[PDB]
Amino acid sequence: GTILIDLSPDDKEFQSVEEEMQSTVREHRDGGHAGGIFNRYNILKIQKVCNKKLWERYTHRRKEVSEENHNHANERMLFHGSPFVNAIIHKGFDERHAYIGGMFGAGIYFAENSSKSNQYVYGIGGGTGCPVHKDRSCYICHRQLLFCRVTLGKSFLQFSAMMAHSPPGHHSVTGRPSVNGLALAEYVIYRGEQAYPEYLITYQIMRPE
Amino acid sequence: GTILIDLSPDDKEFQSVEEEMQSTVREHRDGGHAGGIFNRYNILKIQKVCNKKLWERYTHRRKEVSEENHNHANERMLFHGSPFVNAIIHKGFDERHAYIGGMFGAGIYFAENSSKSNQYVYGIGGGTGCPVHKDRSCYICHRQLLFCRVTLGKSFLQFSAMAHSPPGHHSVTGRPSVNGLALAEYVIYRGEQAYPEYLITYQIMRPE
Ligand SMILES: C[C@]1(c2ccc(-c3nc4ccccc4c(=O)[nH]3)cc2)CNC(=O)N1
Ligand SMILES: C[C@]1(c2ccc(-c3nc4ccccc4c(=O)[nH]3)cc2)CNC(=O)N1
Ligand SMILES: [Zn+2]
Ligand SMILES: [Zn+2]
Repeated sequence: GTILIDLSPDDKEFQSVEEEMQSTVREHRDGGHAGGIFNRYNILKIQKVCNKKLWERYTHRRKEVSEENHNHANERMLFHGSPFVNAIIHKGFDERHAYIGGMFGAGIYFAENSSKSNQYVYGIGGGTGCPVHKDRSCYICHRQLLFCRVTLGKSFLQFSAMMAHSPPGHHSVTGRPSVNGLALAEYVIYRGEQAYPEYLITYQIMRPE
Repeated sequence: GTILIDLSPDDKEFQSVEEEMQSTVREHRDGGHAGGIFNRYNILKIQKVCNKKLWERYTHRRKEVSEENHNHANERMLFHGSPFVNAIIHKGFDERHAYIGGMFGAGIYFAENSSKSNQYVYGIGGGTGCPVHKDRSCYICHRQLLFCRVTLGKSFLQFSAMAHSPPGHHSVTGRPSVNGLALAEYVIYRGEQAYPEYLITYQIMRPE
C-alpha cells in the first residue's frame, strides 16, 4: 500500500529536508572509512512515503506512548540508513531492522547527523561499499536515506565515550557523545511501531574540491 | 519545414508503433499521481514527422557518433513526453527541452516505458494536469507523446533507484536497481542525437 510522491526542488518542504541533510554532515573518527570522504551531498530526489496502514500503526503507538509519558510523545525527525530501506518503506520498521550489536542495546537506531546514518547505507561499517565498485567512498552510485518521524517517549539518557526491550519505565534510549562535542545524538527504539519512514532521500556524496 | 503524415490503422507501421506504446505500460511507484491511473491507452492517431533539415541534422550527428564508436551509432526507438512537443516537431530538440533537475544531469530524457514519458506530458511531476480540467488522471483530454529515433553511442551505465556527457561517452543509461519491473531511461546532451519520428495522440483509459 505504499506510494511515493516526488517533492519539487522549488517546494519549501524539499528545501527544508535538504537543509537538514546538508547542515548535519560532520567529520567522523574513522576518517571516512565507513561512509566515505565528503563535506556535502548532491541531493537527487526527495519523496514523501505514503502508507495509510503504516501511518495508523504509528499513530496508535504514539498515542499509547504519549499517555504513558503524561501526554508527551517526545516526537523527533531523525535519519536512518540501512541496506533494507526498500523493505522499510513497504512493510514498516520491525525486528529485522535492528542493530543487534549496537552500543546502546539491540534496537533500531536513528541519528541527528545525516553523515552518521550514511555510514550504514551499505551495511554495518559500510559493508563492502557500493555494489558496482565495492567503494565505501563511491561518488558515482546513488544512495538512499530515510528521514523519519520517531516517538521517543521517556528516553533514557546514556552518555557514551564517543530485539531487546527498553529500560524499565523508558520508551527509548538517547545516546549522547561526551568526547566529540561536535557529534550529535543517536537514538534507539525497541518497537518498530515507534517510527514512520516519512521521507526517502536519494543522493550522492560529493568529492571535496 | 515540418509536415505530418497520418498513418492508417491498417498500416503495419501504425500497428508496430501502437504495440510498442501499449506493451510498455507499467505501474508507477507514485500510484498514478503524475501520469494518471490506467493499464492501457486509446490510440487516436499516429503521424509520421517529416522534416528534411531536422533529419539531416540527426544523420550528420549519428555519423559522427558512429565514427567515434567502432561504426556503431547504438540507435534506439524511445518515448519522449513533454509540454513542448509542438516546438520539438517544428524546430527539433535543443537545450530548452532538457530536464535541468533530472537524476542524471541536465539533458534530454527518454524512456523505454511509454507510461514513464506519459508522466511528463503536462510537465515535471505531471504539473497541474490537463489545461481544461486540471486533472493529472484526465480520461477525456487528448495527450501526445513522441516516439523518437535516438543515438546513444557509447553510453555511461548508471545503476540507480544543458550539461555534457561523461567524458568519453555520448549518453547516459539509467539502469533500474530497485523496481524489478522498470525499463531503462536515457539522457542525451545534444539535441541533434534525437529525431522525433512519430507523433502519437491518445487518451489514457480508466481501468474497468
Ligand atoms: C539492519 C542492520 C542495520 C544496522 C545498523 C543500522 C544503523 N545504525 C545506526 C547506528 C547509529 C546511528 C544511526 C544508525 C543508522 O541510521 N542505521 C541500520 C541497519 C543491517 N544489518 C544488521 O544486522 N542490522
Ligand atoms: C522541458 C521539461 C521537461 C522535463 C522532463 C521531461 C521528461 N523527462 C523524462 C524523464 C525520464 C524518462 C522520460 C522522460 C520524458 O519523456 N520527458 C520532458 C520535458 C519541461 N519543463 C522543464 O523544465 N523541462
Ligand atoms: Zn559505486
Ligand atoms: Zn482534461
